Amino acid sequence: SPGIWQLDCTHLEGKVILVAVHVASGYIEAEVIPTGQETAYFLLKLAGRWPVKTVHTDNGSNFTSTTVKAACEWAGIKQEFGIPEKELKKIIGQVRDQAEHLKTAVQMAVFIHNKKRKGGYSAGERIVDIIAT
Amino acid sequence: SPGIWQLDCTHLEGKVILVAVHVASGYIEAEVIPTGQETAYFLLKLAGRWPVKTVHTDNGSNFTSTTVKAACEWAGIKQEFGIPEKELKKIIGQVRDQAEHLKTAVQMAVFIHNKKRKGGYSAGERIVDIIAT
Ligand SMILES: Cc1ccc2oc(C#Cc3cccs3)c([C@@H](C(=O)O)C(C)C)c2c1
Ligand SMILES: Cc1ccc2oc(C#Cc3cccs3)c([C@@H](C(=O)O)C(C)C)c2c1
Repeated sequence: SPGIWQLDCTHLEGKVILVAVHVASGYIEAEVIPTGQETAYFLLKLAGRWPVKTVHTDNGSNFTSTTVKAACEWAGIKQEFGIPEKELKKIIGQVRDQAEHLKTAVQMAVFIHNKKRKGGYSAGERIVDIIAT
Repeated sequence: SPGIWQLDCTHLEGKVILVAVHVASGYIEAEVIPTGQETAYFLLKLAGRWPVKTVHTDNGSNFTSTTVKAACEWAGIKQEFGIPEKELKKIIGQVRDQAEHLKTAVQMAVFIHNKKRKGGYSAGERIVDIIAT
């Protein structure tokens, strides 16, 4: 559906990368964070940009953050357990020597992930096509 | 056109709020920053999320940041001078007592700005409709 996202944690250079995948398109947003506060904020910003209706996670961590819960309540996000990111670290590796900070290489890699084609449609075209329909 | 943005600086509680408006839709992204580094990063993240082709500013500040220029070069953004945000501070004022940090109230206000209708279409529906067409 248009508003189903999967949320996960990956790691590089001792830092946490928050990764939201729009399931039907493969579209991603990611951010390097230092906590629940950061995830709540990331979710609130993602919800003002796109239709975010259900967020899937793989474990119980996000069900225990009183601050994730308030962000979800505010923005009208349902959390669901049991989801309906090596590529991401692949493209970070392709670009890492183009940027001084990890966070910059992440955003360069999101850019490439979302803009490239698999002829055909990019994840960026795909999420907009799904939301238009 | 689908990729024309206007970029501006507003201020509240001694902090700088970076505001990108998609011109044809009224869609906004904003972020509280402490510099050119922050604007470059904000622009790179905005360009991986949407078609960003031309960014208009009102003064000369952004034409002097060697780091804005490299972000623009990387992502394929043209800077243009001479643009082709009280509402934003209105909705921050409506919500400010709902959040501890300014940055949270900003994102709450972006959420409302982008999701509300003027019957009719929200700025969020409008930017997706323009990009689909
Ligand atoms: C090409 C390009 C595009 C966008 C970019 O955004 C940032 C940034 C930033 C930060 C904000 C707050 C703490 S770090 C950069 C840096 C980098 O390469 O890491 C810059 C020092 C050259 C960057 C380079
Ligand atoms: C309802 C709701 C939604 C999303 C939210 O995201 C954040 C955050 C954060 C930060 C990350 C890094 C430095 S501060 C909050 C806070 C707030 O109200 O200011 C929280 C202390 C309650 C918040 C509240």
